[PDB]
Amino acid sequence: GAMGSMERASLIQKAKLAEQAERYEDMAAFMKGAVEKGEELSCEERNLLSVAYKNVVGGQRAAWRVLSSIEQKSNKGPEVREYRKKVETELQGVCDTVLGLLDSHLIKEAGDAESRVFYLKMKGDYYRYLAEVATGDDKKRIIDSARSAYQEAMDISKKEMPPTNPIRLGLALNFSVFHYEIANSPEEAISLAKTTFDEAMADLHTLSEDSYKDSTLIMQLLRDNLTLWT
Amino acid sequence: GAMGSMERASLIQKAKLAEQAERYEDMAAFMKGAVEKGEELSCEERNLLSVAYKNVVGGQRAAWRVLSSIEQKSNKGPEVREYRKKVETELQGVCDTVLGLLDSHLIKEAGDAESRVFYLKMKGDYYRYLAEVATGDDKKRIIDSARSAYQEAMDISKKEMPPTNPIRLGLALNFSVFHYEIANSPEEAISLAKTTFDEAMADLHTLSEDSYKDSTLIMQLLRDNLTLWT
Amino acid sequence: RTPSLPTP
Amino acid sequence: RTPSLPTP
Ligand SMILES: *Cc1ccc(-n2ccnc2-c2ccc(C)cc2)cc1Br
Ligand SMILES: *Cc1ccc(-n2ccnc2-c2ccc(C)cc2)cc1Br
Repeated sequence: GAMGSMERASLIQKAKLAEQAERYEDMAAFMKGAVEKGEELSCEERNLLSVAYKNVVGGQRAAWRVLSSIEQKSNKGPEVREYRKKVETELQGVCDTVLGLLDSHLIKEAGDAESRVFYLKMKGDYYRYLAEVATGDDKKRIIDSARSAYQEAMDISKKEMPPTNPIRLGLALNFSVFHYEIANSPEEAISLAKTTFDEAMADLHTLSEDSYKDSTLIMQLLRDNLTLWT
Repeated sequence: GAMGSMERASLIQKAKLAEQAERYEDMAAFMKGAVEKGEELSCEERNLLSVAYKNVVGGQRAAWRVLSSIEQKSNKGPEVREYRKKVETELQGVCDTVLGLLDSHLIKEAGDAESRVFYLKMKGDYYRYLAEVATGDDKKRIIDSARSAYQEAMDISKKEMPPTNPIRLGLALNFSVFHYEIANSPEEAISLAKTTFDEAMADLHTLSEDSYKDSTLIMQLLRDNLTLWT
Repeated sequence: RTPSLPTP
Repeated sequence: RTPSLPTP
């Protein structure tokens, strides 16, 4: 509703300004407005959407963890639990908003492999965040929703993108984190990270200097996780 | 209104939790709720109020400056100006909220010199922030409101507090910044900072180790400004 | 927790 | 701009 009266181009322009100003809540609201205009997003626009929401939820997740840790150490009255709950609900709300944009209608209109993989990666990531705070049975269906999104993205990426494609690499990095941190599957995590690294290494020779820089940055983050996990 | 149903003690407890979680907007809302309970604030509570709002407005001010700089370099369509205006209005709103708490009724009920100086310092600081974004004639009355608040605080502090008192030192630091950055009075700024530093130096011998640490920290910040200004 | 992808 | 007082 709220951005309904602003031009799509103005929303994108303002999202970029908000990024420069480190006003990520505003950035996210601008990009939501832009998505709700109903047109497909370009590559640059998808990146703006992703940056905005990653910063918003990243703050929320960091606060949630601080509060959860205090709550665990308490096990005073109801305040820590209440405030943890408040932050958790706000986080769930942001995740639901993102998931709702993906479902209405970014994924369904995404035909090119790069756009489709991008959005399905996002869908996995935001179900993963919901999983981090979920408890019990809804927890299982949330975890399976994340897994299903990542798996669909992986299947498309393997068929349609080079092993060095940054989106493909990032997806593999995040799905490997899903396996290690959420699914209790450290061996799958390690396998995925190693195979992804090795297949990218083998394709580096095909890259220009600028593409090489991007691919190798992500490869280093895969290696960093492998180091931590072994 | 919004925190009206929560216990004062719960509000303070949650403000501390929000500080730990780096959730300063929440912190500020909790402390506003606590002030609106109508009781005086303790020393610790005053510090929580101040930390909360300084972080909120500090983010806004940083964003405003980024946007103002882009706007100045533009001198495209109305978007930069519009978004700068949006951030500016939000900032003015926070400042007005703080000033409204001070006026209803923190200053009037503050009898002890330390509490009164604390609140009048705050009043100066928040009129100073309003001055940073003001243009023309309201600008003059805003600047005079800041000046008047700082001056009243200085007069009380000189009569009632030692020259090493951290509140007294901080007030002098901020009033000196007011002179340099807002009032176009660099010589007054330098004078105030030097005299404050020298009078504190002369009283350090009276201090315990813990008090010494706090006083000397602020003295170093006065010196740092004097270095920048000369 | 393990690091996931940062922003570009 | 000149630095003012930081938080304690
Ligand atoms: C999920 C995802 C993966 C890759 C990128 N991306 C596009 C262009 N460059 C990158 C990149 C490069 C290096 C690093 C460390 C991260 C991202 C965007 C996204 Br949302
Ligand atoms: C305005 C103001 C001044 C001083 C303090 N304060 C109280 C106790 N300790 C401090 C302090 C000490 C060192 C530094 C660098 C800042 C503040 C609080 C406040 Br709001």
